[PDB]
Amino acid sequence: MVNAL
Amino acid sequence: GLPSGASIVPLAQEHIPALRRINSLLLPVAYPDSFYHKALDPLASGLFSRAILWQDTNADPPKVVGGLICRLEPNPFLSVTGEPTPVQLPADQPQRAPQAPKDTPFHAIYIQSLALLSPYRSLGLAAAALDHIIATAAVLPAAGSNIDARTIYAHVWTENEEGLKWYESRGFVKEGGEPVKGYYFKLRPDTAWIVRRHIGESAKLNDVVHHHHH
Ligand SMILES: *C(=O)CSCCNC(=O)CCNC(=O)[C@H](O)C(C)(C)COP(=O)(O)OP(=O)(O)OC[C@H]1O[C@@H](n2cnc3c(N)ncnc32)[C@H](O)[C@@H]1OP(=O)(O)O
Repeated sequence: MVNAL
Repeated sequence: GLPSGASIVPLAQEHIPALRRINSLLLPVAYPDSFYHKALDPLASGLFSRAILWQDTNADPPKVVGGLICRLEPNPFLSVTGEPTPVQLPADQPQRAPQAPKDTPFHAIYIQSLALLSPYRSLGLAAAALDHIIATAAVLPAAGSNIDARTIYAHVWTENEEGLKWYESRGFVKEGGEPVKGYYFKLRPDTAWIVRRHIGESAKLNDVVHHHHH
């Protein structure tokens, strides 16, 4: 799960 | 062998609404629409991304039950001559990917999102999607690609034991000795492990872990 950047 | 009714395909526009719903149900980071548009761009996240489809009966159109959205990047785990190296995590840029060496010839595949609805779990579907990605990376050079994907990696929230267990079972290792602080903007805790698996011509390095970083 990548961050929302 | 895939269970009857399952298929794995390159992620396409028709799968996005459903995969976005699945991610919204299973991953506690809200992604903006741009994330899903980039997942369709072969130059952004539109090469290694995969949909996991299910048909209950042969009369049903296959429906999305899970997927992996992935992005190609310069490889941040290897030197420009292929040695395993500790990762570089600039302290002012924790929400950014680990920094790769300038002008490296090696690539990494970054898994941005992984999700599978619970009725379809424990059937090897996500593992099969991962294997399809790895096999795609292996055959791309023979097809004339300049992509040399030597590692697959992801961030895993430190509270997500389900995900951590899956990545460990697939041969990934935690890299850097500690999770990334301040990785997530709104989630509490905001920490995430970097997990990585070396593949292809670098697969022999998979067991070489650095328990520190730069
Ligand atoms: C950022 O997005 C990265 S971190 C976020 C990860 N996602 C997440 O947490 C969302 C919610 N959870 C899930 O979606 C789900 O729990 C997964 C996708 C993380 C894992 O789902 P599964 O556990 O069902 O994983 P699969 O790979 O689909 O199945 C693996 C298990 O299936 C059995 N099996 C049967 N044949 C197999 C073959 N050929 N190869 C491997 N495994 C096979 C096994 O029982 C296997 O169990 P393991 O314990 O080996 O995983």
